[PDB]
Amino acid sequence: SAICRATTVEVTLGKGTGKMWGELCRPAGSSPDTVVTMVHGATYNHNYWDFPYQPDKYSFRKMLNGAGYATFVVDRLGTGNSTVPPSSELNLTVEARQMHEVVQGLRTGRIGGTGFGKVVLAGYSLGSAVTSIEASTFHDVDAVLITALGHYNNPAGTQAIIDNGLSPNDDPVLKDRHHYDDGYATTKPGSRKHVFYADRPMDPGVLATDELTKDANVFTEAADPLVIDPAVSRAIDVPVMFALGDRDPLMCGDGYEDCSSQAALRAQEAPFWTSAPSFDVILVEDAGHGLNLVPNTRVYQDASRDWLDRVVGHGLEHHH
Repeated sequence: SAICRATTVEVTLGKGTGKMWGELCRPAGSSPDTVVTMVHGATYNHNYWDFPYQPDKYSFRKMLNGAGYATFVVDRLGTGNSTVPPSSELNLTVEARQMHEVVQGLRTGRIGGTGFGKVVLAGYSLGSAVTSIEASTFHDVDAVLITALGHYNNPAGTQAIIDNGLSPNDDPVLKDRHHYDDGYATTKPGSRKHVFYADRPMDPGVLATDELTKDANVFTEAADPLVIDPAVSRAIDVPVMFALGDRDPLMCGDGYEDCSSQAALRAQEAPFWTSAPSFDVILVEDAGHGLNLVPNTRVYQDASRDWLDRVVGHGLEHHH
């Protein structure tokens, strides 16, 4: 049971700045040299990476602390407790530069006081695109965790989200937070089960908690050619882990992302990660888009932890 402090970070936004909310946690009675920064995907916020239902099972953040890593989870601008600007001011490039400012903040100690020797950047859905752009542009991270985002997507899956899209102003969870402009969307109540989790077995408590902790996105970001541009990923020169669910409705399918086997998936993605000194791949069985939220999520947590231990470590070991 971990020691945590929330803050806001001033971050570049258009001509001026905006506020990004984040939470820094350390394991209790320790001070790690590695911090893992986690970037959520579209229609999520920080809750995805620190899930408040059965956290000993579903909280990735908590698992990391328990493994001796420091963690920093953020609400992206437009979401959560962060600034909600006009949507025209937000795009992936802008958001990547904001993450770059968070990474620097963590390295220098401006965020969290201690300063961190190693910084791992972890992403999910379009969070992974932000993560990739950041690492590709600024080269100031020691490793990169890419989840739920491949270079081929399933257009029918994409289109299915759009069919279940709606303004946060007509959504019961988000109605009363802000008057959102026309560039914001979220998902229809009850739809996430299908369009994200592919109706695969999940705890009802998880589905409900996910629906209650959902959020808005700036939807034009999904159409940004940078999401799948090979120039972004091929330029990344630190260790990469790539994780994907074998029932992921947004990626997987005949002629799209190859979820037939872990090896086949690696073979298909490898050409896109040519500067990476290592490229690890995990294909999670019976899992849709949300890897943190599935019943067999521990397999994925364990593989991620093992990878971190192998490739950066946490700064508390005595090992060789």
